[PDB]
Amino acid sequence: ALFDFLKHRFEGRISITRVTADISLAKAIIERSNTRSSLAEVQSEIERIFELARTLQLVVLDADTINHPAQLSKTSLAPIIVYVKISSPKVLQRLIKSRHLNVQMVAADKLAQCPPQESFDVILDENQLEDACEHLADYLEAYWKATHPPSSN
Amino acid sequence: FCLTLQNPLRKACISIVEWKPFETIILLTIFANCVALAVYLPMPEDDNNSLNLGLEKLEYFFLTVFSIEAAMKIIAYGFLFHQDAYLRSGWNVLDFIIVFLGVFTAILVKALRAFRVLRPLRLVSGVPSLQVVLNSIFKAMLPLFHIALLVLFMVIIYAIIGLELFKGKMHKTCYYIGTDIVATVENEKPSPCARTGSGRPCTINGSECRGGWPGPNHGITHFDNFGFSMLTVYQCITMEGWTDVLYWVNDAIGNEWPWIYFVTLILLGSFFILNLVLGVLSGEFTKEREKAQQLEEDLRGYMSWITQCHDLVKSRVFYWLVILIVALNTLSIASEHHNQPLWLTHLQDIANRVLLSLFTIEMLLKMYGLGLRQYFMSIFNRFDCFVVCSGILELLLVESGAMTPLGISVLRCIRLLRLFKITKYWTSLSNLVASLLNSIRSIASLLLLLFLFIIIFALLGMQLFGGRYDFEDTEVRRSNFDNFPQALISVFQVLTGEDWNSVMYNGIMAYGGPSYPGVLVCIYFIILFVCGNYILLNVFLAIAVDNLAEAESATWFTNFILLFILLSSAALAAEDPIRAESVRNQILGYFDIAFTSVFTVEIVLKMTTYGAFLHKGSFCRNYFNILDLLVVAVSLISMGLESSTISVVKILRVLRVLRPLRAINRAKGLKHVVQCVFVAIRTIGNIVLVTTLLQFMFACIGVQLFKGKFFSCNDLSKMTEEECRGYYYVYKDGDPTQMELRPRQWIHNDFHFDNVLSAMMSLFTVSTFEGWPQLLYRAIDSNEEDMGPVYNNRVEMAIFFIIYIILIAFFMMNIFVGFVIVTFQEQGETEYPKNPYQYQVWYVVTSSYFEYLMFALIMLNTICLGMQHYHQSEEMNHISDILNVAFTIIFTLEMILKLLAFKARGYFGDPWNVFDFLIVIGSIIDVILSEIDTRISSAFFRLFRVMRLIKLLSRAEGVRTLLWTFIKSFQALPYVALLIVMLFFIYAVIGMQMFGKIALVDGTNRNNNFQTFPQAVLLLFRCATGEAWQEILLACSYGKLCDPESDYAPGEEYTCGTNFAYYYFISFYMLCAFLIINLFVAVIMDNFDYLTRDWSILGXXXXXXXXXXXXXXXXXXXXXXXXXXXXXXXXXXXXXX
Ligand SMILES: [Ca+2]
Repeated sequence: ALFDFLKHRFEGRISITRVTADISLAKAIIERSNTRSSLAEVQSEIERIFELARTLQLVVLDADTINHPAQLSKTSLAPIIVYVKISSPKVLQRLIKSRHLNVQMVAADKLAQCPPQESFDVILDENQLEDACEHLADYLEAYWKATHPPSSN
Repeated sequence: FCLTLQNPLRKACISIVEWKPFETIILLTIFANCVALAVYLPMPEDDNNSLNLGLEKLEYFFLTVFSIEAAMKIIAYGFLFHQDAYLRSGWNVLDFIIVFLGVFTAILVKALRAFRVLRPLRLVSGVPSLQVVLNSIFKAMLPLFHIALLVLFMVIIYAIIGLELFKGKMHKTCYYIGTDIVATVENEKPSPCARTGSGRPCTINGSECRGGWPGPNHGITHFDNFGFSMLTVYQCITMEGWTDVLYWVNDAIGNEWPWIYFVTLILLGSFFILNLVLGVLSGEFTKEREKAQQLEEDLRGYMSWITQCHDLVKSRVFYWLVILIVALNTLSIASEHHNQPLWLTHLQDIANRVLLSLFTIEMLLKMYGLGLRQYFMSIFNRFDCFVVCSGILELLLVESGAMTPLGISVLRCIRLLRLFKITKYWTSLSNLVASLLNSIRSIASLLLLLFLFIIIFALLGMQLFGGRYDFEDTEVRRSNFDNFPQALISVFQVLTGEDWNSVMYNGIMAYGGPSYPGVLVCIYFIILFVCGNYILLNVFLAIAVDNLAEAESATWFTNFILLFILLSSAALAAEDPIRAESVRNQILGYFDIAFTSVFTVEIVLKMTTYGAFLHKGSFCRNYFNILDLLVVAVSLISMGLESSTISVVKILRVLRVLRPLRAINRAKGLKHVVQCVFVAIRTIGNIVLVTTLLQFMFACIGVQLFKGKFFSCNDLSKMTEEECRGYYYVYKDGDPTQMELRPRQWIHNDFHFDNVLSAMMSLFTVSTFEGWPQLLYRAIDSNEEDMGPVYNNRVEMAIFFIIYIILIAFFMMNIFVGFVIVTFQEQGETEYPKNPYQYQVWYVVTSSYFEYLMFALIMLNTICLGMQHYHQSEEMNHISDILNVAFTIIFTLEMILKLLAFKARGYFGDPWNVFDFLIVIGSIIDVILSEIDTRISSAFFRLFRVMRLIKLLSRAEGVRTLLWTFIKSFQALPYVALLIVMLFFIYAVIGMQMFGKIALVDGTNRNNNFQTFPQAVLLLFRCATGEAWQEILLACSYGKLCDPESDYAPGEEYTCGTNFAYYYFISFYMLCAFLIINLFVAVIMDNFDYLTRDWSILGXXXXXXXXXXXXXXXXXXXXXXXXXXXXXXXXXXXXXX
């Protein structure tokens, strides 16, 4: 739903794209992933990001494996991490029950531990779609103003 | 401990009583008591009786049941059982019932019936937590006791003082002589206080009508007995009707300074009730000093998160940006209603069909809101209905989608309730309002106990006053407990403190007038609001906590000239000169002379001040001056003074006082309270808006429910305010042999609800707690369009006034609390030898065995003062002379004794002794004046003889010290008082000509004339007290003809000499209100900000006792170790304490 907002609002600018490879894997025996996600494919996806960012269009990845910001710390990509906060574990308990919960609790409790000041640029702790979307959209507009000075054109 | 005790069946029956059901039975049968009695009150009127006549057995039924529970009490714990409080009172009531009907059986009186009303308290007795509540209320009374006595002290001190001059006036009030048209001279020999009346004459006869009584016709208030003076002092303390005491006394010699007495009395009763408020708030700070949902919200909001053709409407559930812009458009729609709620209402009496097509617009707004609720229904279906507010607003818009049906026009009036939907805005303010309402859940129980006190007092009242009720001649009688609801409205009346007085003088008058048993009836009212208002005062503390819980949550040469200190010194002499000149102008007649030089002076000061503005303006002001209050004040001083006398009224001379006011800024102490005030108005502005909106709400309520009403006739005997015409009899008193014609009818009832503006008008009057019941009562005479009558028609309407008043009891009460809290933070911001025989006599006197002796002497003097009955004739008077001689000799003797001591220090040293010396002096002087009697000022000297009582206060240690706290407190706030004078000092003069020449008569404007300046100070002083101002306001809308002896106008007269000027009184009440608010905060910061802490210390530590320890240190020297040894005994003794 968040990518839906980012897409319909940032139409003609945003360039959301899926990344099947695990970009966190990216960094005299040659290094090789033991995972099915081969490092060379990861290098290819990183080059695809280098090409996609060349157009100076907005980019918002939909990476699957990236459950925590720290994984991307080794990446040269310098991702704009977003933090959709749920401070209360019991709430997310009732949420996931409302429809694998325990590992979801360890993970959410893990993301609760993280330092907001550095690990995350934005905290989507807002409950309703409207206000949260207004915040993240205003943020992306701020970054958009930051990346596109008048002198460039 | 128990008693007797037995096994067998008793333990089994007790085990049965240990169960459960019996409780509910006793409680519900108590409820049966409440109901049966509430009915039983209806009616009475001595004998007759009706339905209750059968209930008469039923109380025996309750009797035997409760008595069976007493048989259970035999199985309880006997003497051990007595220890419980609730059980104690229960057993007590049991005795009252046993003795009750036990006496009743022999009868085969009414006091027993009075004892019947004791039952309801048992309802509290059965209820848990109410015991916690009352155990809480009892704790509150202790930290107040001193002041209570002080009140009583004043109540005594003024009484004894009243038991002199006013007793000297008791010689006046008790009698009169007069004749002819009621034009006998006031206050100049052969003159007397008059009965109120619309005319007053008092047939007696005594020539052509008498002319002066007030001890019974006015009711008891006479100063004769000490008791009645104690009474009149109570009502005068109540700040209710007291001014009539003044105009009475003043009617009969004279306008010296009775006013000094009443003003000191009012101001002090004010002072110390404010101190009561301080004690309560002190309890608040006491409890709070140590006293100092997100999960579920996340749950609901994130479930809403996961929750996220008709499908296009589902896209419309979030879409789009226009939904924001549409809200701006929505502001228009409700706005159309904002006028319509008035427009459908306006005007009245079928005048002006303003809703010529407004109904279609109402249908249109209903269509828009219905479209919104429908699209919202499309947004999430049942989930949209899951929120109660959405279905509520939808049900409202659907309610507007209904029809003209039916006969209940109040359903059409619910459209005004539909206007509440417009209150949906105001972001965050609603949350604060929720914080406000949350307190109600806490205070509600205590409110219920208040309802209970109201209940018992009401019923007992019904069986007392209304338990006789009857009073032949001559209306309106008003409320008089003739029926249960009547007693409700009237108990709630005196509870307000509004005009309870007249109720009471129906009370005592009901028992055949004053004597010995009937006067005792007075005690009820004294028991009543004095505790009842106290209960209200108690209510403050509740809010006081709850609210704090939220708080817990070559131009350079001229530059040298203006900046020169010498120029400021010439400005200072100019200040004293212009002040002396304006003070010279304070009299109205000063302009008649050569005031022009003073105008030149004020012109010079205005010139130097505007020049100061010119100096500051050149140094980075302007926009800063637009920001700064001061330079803007000076520039505004420059422009506003320049306003022309032509086109829109102005008077430059009145501004002459203003020029020195800037010097008040140099004082810093005012700035703290002022900054506190500006911080305060911002702190609770939203509440003010809420109140005003309530004004709108009840406005809309009253208009579309009362508009046809109130167009009163004379009397009820005309009904149709159009059938009214021509003359109309008035029979004086009651006898049908004293007719007087009158071209009567119709009546506008002074406060139409023909208009929502007029609604703001009258509703403010009831907001004042002043004069409303009259409006209430005539509101109860309402029916249809042009008709009044009758008696108790349409009683349901009475429910309304009360309801609104109840809300006034909330937010107003909240308002005052708000200030306090900031101050509490502001306080936190504030926190940021002998020789020879003389050696012998000194030893004898210093021992202070005489202290108890002299104390007893003083008290005996007090009782000798209690002797003061001014009946007839003499004998005892000479005795009183002998007594005064006795005490004066004893006292002067004693002062001689003290004189035989330090002498050089006995004549001073400790100051009260000097005061005592003063006492001896005035005493002896007055005695000699008595010797010379073989003169009027001698009364003023006998005052000094009365002043002795104060010496009792001198003995009142750990009490007078609190007054010393008041003393240290007294100084700093005084600066505000000048403004408190000035606010009058301006407006009075501002009014002195404008409302001047209103003619003396007999309206609200006689002995209360607006003429000379000081009397104007008074008439503006009544308004400070909430004393029937509205009537005075009503007089001023058009008034009478000049002073009927002044320059008048020309041939013109016809009462044309006065015109509309509501703004003056209306604004003044508010200015007075805010200024007094400032008085509160000033007193608080200068006293309780320390003094409440002083209560906390005196109640726990020993900061006060330490001074006494220093007094022990007096009996010593200054070292060395030997001093430590000599003081070792007193030291070893002291530490144990
Ligand atoms: Ca009053």
